[PDB]
Amino acid sequence: PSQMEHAMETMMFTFHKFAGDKGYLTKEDLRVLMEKEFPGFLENQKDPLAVDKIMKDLDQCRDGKVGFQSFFSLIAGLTIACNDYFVVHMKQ
Amino acid sequence: PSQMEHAMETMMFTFHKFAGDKGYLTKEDLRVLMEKEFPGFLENQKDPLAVDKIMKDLDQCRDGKVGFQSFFSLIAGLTIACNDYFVVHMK
Amino acid sequence: PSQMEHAMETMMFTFHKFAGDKGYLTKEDLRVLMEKEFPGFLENQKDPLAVDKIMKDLDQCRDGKVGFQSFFSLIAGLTIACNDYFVVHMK
Amino acid sequence: PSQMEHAMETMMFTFHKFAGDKGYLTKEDLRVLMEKEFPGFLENQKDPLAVDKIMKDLDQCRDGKVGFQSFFSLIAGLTIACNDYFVVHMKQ
Amino acid sequence: PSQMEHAMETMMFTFHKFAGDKGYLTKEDLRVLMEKEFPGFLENQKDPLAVDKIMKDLDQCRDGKVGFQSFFSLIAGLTIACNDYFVVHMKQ
Amino acid sequence: PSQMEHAMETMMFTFHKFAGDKGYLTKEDLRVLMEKEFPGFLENQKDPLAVDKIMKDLDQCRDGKVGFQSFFSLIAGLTIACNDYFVVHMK
Amino acid sequence: PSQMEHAMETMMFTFHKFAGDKGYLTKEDLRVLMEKEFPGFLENQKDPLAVDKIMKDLDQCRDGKVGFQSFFSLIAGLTIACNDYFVVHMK
Amino acid sequence: PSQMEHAMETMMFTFHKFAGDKGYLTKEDLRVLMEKEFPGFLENQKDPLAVDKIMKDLDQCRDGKVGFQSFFSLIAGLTIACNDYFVVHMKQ
Repeated sequence: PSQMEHAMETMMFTFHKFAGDKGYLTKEDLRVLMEKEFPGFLENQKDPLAVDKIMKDLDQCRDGKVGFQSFFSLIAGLTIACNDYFVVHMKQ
Repeated sequence: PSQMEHAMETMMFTFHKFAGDKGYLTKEDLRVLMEKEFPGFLENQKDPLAVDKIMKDLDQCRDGKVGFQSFFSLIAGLTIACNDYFVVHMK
Repeated sequence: PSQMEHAMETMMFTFHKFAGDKGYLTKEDLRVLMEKEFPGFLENQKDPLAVDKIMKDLDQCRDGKVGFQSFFSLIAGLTIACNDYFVVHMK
Repeated sequence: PSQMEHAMETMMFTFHKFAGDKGYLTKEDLRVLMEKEFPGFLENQKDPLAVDKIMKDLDQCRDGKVGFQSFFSLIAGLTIACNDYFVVHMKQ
Repeated sequence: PSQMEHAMETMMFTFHKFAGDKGYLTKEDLRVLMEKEFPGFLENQKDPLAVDKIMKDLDQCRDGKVGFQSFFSLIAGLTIACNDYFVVHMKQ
Repeated sequence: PSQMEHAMETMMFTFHKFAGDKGYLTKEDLRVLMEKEFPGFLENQKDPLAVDKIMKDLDQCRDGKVGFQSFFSLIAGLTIACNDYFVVHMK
Repeated sequence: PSQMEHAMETMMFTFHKFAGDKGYLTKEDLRVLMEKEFPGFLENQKDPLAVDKIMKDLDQCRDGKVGFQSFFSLIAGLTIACNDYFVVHMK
Repeated sequence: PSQMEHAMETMMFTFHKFAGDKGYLTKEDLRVLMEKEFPGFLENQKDPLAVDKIMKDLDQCRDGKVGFQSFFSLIAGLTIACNDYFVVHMKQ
C-alpha cells in the first residue's frame, strides 16, 4: 500500500511474468521484456544490438541466465539516468 | 508508455517529494520517507537508531546528504529482499 | 470497560483467529499472522527464512506448535521496540 | 493499521498518557492507571493492597519507577490469564 | 584459548560426554552427571530426591529430555549461588 | 572436586578479575573483558558500538553497573550459540 | 620489500592454503578457513548456519565455488569493521 | 594471532602510521605511503603520475581525503592483480 510498495511490487511481478516458473530471464525473455516494458529506452537509443549489449553486461556468470538482482541493476541504471535527465530539466 | 517506466518514475518522484527543492535527503528526510513509505520498517527494529547505521552506509562523503543514486541502493536492497521472500514462500 | 482491556482482547482474538479450533499456531500460521498483522515485517528482512529463526526461539518443546504465552513474547518484543523508537524520535 | 498495530499503539499511548514527560510510572501513576484501565482486574481481586503488591513485583530496581518494559510484564500476565479463562470457557 | 573459552568448552564437552549421540540427558544421565560432576552440591544438600527435584524443574516440556539450554540453567543457578557464597566470604 | 565445578569457578574468578574490589563491571570493564576473553568478538562486528547494545540489555536499572547474574546471561548466550554451532557441524 | 606487500601475500597464501590445487573454496573450505583464521567468529554467532548466508553473498554464480576476488570482499568487510572499532575505542 | 589477524593488523597500523591523528591520507601522505610500502608496484608501472592517478581514483568525494575504506580498495586492487599473476605462474 504505500506508493513505493506498489512500485516495488510492480517490478517484482513484471520480472516474474516474463521469467515464468524457471525464475530467470534468457536473452529472448529479456528481449521481449524490453520491447514491452522499456519502449522509451528502446526508441531513444537506436543500436540494432542494444539488447545484445545489455545481456552481455548483465550475464556476469556467462550462463545466459538473468536473475532478479542482475535485472535490478538494469532498472537502477535506467532509473538514475532518468533522474539525471529530470533534474537537468528543472528550470524556467 | 509502460508499467515498468511508471514504477521507475514513482521512485524518482518519491525521492524528490521528501528531498524538496534542495534535491537531497538529510537523515530526517530519510527517516520520514521510511516511516511513510515503509510503515513499520524502522519502528519494529531492535535498534531504535537503525536509521543512523543506514545513513552511514549511504552517506559516503559524510556530509549528511543523501543523493538519488544512494537512495536507489536502499530501495534495491529492500526490493531484492522482498523478491527473495516471495520466491521462497509465494511459489 | 477499558481501552487497555479492549487492546488486550484484540491480541487474544488475533491469536485464535490464526490458531483456529486447534488452539495453537504452526510455523505457517505464524508466518501468515505476520504477513497480515505486521505487513512488511518478514518481507523486508535480509533473511527470507527469518520466520524459522523466530519459530525456533518460540517453540521450546520443538513440537512445531506455538501457544499463546510464546506468541505473547513475540508481541512484547515488537511493542517494546516500537516504544523505544517512539521515545527516541517522537518526543 | 492492522488490528494488532492499533492494539500495540493503544498500549503505548496509554502508558505515555499516565507517565507524562518523565516517561515512567510512580506507584501513584500506577494506581491511577489501574483504576482507570484495569477495572475488570480491580473489581475481581479484592485485596485492599493489590496495587501495592503489583508495584513491589514490578519495581525490580527498587527505585519506585515503572518503565515500559516492566509495565509490559503486567499486561502480559493479565492477558495470558485472560486467555486461560477464555479457553476454559470454550464449551457447549 | 582464553580462560573463559576453555571453561565454556569444558561445559560443552561435559554435557556431550554424558549425553552421547542422542544429545540430550535422561533423568539417569542427569543422575550420573551430577554424582560425577557436582559432588560439592550433592554433599551439601542432603535430600534423597535432589536429582528428582532438579529433573522436574529442568524438564519444562515434560518429555524426560534435558537439552543443553535447560542444562545451562542448572549451571547458571549453581554458579550464581557459588558467587553469592564467595562474595559473602570476602572479609577480615 | 570436578571439571564442571572448576569451570564454574573460572567464570566466577573471571568476573571478579575485571570487576576488581568494586564487585561490578562498568561498560569499559565489560569491553575489556570481551577483548581479552573473547578475542575478535567485538572487533569483527559491523557495529563498533555493539558493546553499548550489550550493556543496554544487561543493565536493567540503567545505573551503568553489571553484576554477576547479568554477566552470566551474556556467557549463557555465547555458550549456547557455540553449542548450537558444534552440534550442527562437529557431529 | 615491504610490510604491506608481505601482508598482502599472507592473504593470498592463506586463500590457496585452504583452496588447495583446485584454486577455489567450497563452503566447507570457507568454514574451516574461518574456524582457523578467525577463531570464534562463526562459533559465537546466534545463527549456526551463518556461513551459508556468507556463502550466498559470495557465490554470485551459485556454483558453490568461492574465488579469490570474492574471498577478498569478506576480508575487506572484516578489516574495515576492525578498523572502525579501533578508531572509536583505541584512540 | 592467526596469520590473517596479523596481516589485517599490519594494514590497519600501516594506514594509521601514515595518516597520523587526523586519520585520513592527503595526496602527499599517499605518496609517502606508496614509496615506502608499495615499491614493487612503483618500480613496475613507470608513469611519473601514478600516485596522481590513484588519488583521483580514490578521492570519490573530491575532498582530498583518503579514508581507510577507500584505501582498502587500493589494497584490494593490488592484491587481486598480485594473485592473478601468482596463479598464471603455477606451471612446470
